[PDB]
Amino acid sequence: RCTHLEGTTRVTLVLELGGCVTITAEGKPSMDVWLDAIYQESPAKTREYCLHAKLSETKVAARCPTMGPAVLTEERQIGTVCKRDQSDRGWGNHCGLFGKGSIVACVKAACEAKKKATGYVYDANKIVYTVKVEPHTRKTATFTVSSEKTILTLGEYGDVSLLCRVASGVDLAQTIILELDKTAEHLPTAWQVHRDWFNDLALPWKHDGNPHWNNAERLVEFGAPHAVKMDVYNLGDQTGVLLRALAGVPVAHIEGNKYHLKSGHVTCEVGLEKLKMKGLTYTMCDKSKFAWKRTPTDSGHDTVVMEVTFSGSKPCRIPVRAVAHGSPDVNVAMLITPNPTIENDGGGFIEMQLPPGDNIIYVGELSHQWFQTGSS
Amino acid sequence: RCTHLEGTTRVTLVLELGGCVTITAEGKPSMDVWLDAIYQESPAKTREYCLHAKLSETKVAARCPTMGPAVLTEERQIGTVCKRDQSDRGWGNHCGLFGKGSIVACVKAACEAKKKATGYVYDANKIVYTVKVEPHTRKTATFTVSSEKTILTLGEYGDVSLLCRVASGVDLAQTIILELDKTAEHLPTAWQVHRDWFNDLALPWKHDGNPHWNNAERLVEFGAPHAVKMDVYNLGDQTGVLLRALAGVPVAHIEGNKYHLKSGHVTCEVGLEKLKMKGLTYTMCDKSKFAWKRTPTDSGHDTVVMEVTFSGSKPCRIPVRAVAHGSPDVNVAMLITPNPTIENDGGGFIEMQLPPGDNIIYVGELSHQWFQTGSS
Repeated sequence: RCTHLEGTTRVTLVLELGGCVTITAEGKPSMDVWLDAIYQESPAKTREYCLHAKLSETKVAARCPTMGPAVLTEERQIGTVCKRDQSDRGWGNHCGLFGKGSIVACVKAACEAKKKATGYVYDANKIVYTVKVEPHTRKTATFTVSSEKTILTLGEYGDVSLLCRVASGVDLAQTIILELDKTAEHLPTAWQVHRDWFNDLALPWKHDGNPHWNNAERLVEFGAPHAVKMDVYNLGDQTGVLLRALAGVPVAHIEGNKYHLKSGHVTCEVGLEKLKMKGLTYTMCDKSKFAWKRTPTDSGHDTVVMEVTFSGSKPCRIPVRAVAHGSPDVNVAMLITPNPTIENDGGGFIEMQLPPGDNIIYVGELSHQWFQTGSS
Repeated sequence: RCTHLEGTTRVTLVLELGGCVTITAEGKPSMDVWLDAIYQESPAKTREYCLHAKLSETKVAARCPTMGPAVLTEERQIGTVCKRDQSDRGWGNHCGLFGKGSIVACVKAACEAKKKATGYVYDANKIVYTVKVEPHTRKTATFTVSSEKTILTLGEYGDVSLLCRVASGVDLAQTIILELDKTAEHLPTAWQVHRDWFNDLALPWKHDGNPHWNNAERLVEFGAPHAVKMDVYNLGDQTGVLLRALAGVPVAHIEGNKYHLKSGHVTCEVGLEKLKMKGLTYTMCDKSKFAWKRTPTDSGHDTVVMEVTFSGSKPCRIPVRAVAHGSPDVNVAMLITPNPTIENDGGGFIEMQLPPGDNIIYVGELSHQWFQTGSS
């Protein structure tokens, strides 16, 4: 989704992620600046939620309705879920006093492999921004909060200054990359969610490395007790629940160590007074020896694009122009490619804006017509 | 949860499932009637929902923004999920006309093994009821809608007539047993849910045997397309979702072919004029040669229970009585065990109601005191 930005010597841009900006000044080469990616490498873990429990064999203890308290070894340990209630005992048991007794049911909870959900948070002091200037509608500039000014030496075009204010997006406090462990299936991984949401999840969690699990009763549920017994059940794989919650929330991307934001912008102050044209020593190309490689067609982003073959004298400068019907002697071609030059290796593609109506585009002598639709 | 039902010759009962009813008439032996189970063997399947999808390798086709329609072999087949939209093509592709193109992404959907959820429905004409009379606070009587009257020959006690009106519970139209396939874990199976709910589930389903799956887009979701590609994702195992929905809904029980209801009642017209006592030819036991096997203790269900050892002449009839303090010569023992007789094999357990206050219970000469708490 490019945006054009037609001269003075300084420009201010808001480069949003996934956004192209073709800046073009009178008498200067046009160039494409676009915030490529905002990332942080190996951020800090906050929590690891468990999407699927894994329960040991249940241990149940129980005693009579007046004296005996029920005790177990899974009691007073770490990493177990326990519960205790009525038991409705009597003489059918070996519990001679009729009445309501004491139970306890305990299960050692653990988390099954590859069923973690890890949450990573962002430190602004450690985030990197990529800007990537390129000519005629490539070099990369890395920015941090701590370094936000860089001079790019665009080969044989000149020098471009970039002072890119790091405008943090969602407050990097609020932001969490949610990464699932790579289940063998083909399902998404690493959404970008809000911290206040991520911490408010009804799933067993812990801290990175902590050998035991917190709030494991959220995936374990017990049954009614029968005088010596009480059933314990697992609530099964929660991956479906989480994917339901994460419906439509966009998937953030990860290149190994690099964790990406899918939000945020950067405000760059592009200084373009040190850059030069492609070259004006060139003699004009033979006005006749052209042909169309590709007809003038819509750029899609409101300009007109085309490519031409030149079967004559190599490096030279192209005589591009356009006319509006009725005034054949005024030029209406507003070239986005400012000085199209056909070169040794090849190339020589032309882009221009045209006023609405019928126009005739002349590349030397090669003519072709275009209808630039009215504003819409 | 027994209920006592203290004479005439006919009784009407509402026996609810999980409910004991101790019917006792003057001069007749007391007996326990209880609806044991309501079931139907191998009922009809309605639907099989899929809790976890299983997607083939995606096939993606795409063509240019003016002419080419996108087609595939997974199109015009059965058991696939497909979708098609914009594609934003141009010259970076091999798609020379700039503009928005045509896509299609198709995946063969199947259901993973042991991830079915089957729904069984009840035909009233095929449901069986069990009633199970037994003496002194065992024989089984089977009832259907089509046969609802049976004479039980309680050995040496007599004959009991049972006319049990089959009062269908939840309209067996509305009722569905939900059975999960036996996942290796220890998790519940076979809830009893309502049909209007069971059919309103956002899961892929089919009919018993149907080789392909309906509405498989409910577990499959696609991504944004990039000019030749468009990602397809699985929503993972839904077992967690269903167990969340089924939180607290009681688990119905299954004995192989037998599927159980956990609701419903039966209205039985117990006829008890053909049953006789344990035996009154017996000479009274030696009023002295007794001892307590188990002290008079609360029945829990508002009566008093006890057991006695007799070290003397075998089969005989026990002289049980009770007195309220202040009137030592009136009998207040309201025996639920009407004619306690100590027998050869053993036994001879006594149950009685007592008026509130201090009472003294006399088994022959063996005395023991009891405090029957006031009404509460």
